Amino acid sequence: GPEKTDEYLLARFKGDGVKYKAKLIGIDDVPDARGDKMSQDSMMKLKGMAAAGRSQGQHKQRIWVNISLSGIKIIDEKTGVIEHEHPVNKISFIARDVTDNRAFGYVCGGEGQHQFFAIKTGQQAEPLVVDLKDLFQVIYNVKKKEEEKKKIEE
Amino acid sequence: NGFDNPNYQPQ
Ligand SMILES: [Mg+2]
Ligand code: NI
Ligand code: NI
Repeated sequence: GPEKTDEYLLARFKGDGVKYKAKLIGIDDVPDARGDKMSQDSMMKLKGMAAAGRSQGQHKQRIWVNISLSGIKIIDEKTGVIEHEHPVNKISFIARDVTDNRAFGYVCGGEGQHQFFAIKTGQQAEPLVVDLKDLFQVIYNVKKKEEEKKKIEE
Repeated sequence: NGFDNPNYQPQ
């Protein structure tokens, strides 16, 4: 199909952007802004905790993952309340889960406050992961355009 | 298999 463009992505993510059905596996403090191994270690800890909680009758919270130029919003499915919100410039890393096509996570937070959010997607995680890649790419693209913009101004 | 956000600002 048609290759993506900056303009297509700006239209896709502006305003309310897009959203996906998911469940929150958990949230973990992590030492670094980025890293595959760190992210997977955190995913495995949180999945272990979720399995323990599930053996005691608990359930993962049902959520919407909302992706827009405003960043990521975690929204409670039942109430519609925004539980968590991170702007684009406070999300540092997107992790795939090599054990689970229906899981992914992201590291977010300012310095010294890195946290891994582990998400169990209702469908395949990949489209959501690709949306995050595209979101970051188009914001980066636009900013570098308006930088080359100003180096030519003088 | 993950990727960085080039727009990340820690401070
Ligand atoms: Mg803490
Ligand atoms: Ni750090
Ligand atoms: Ni039950």
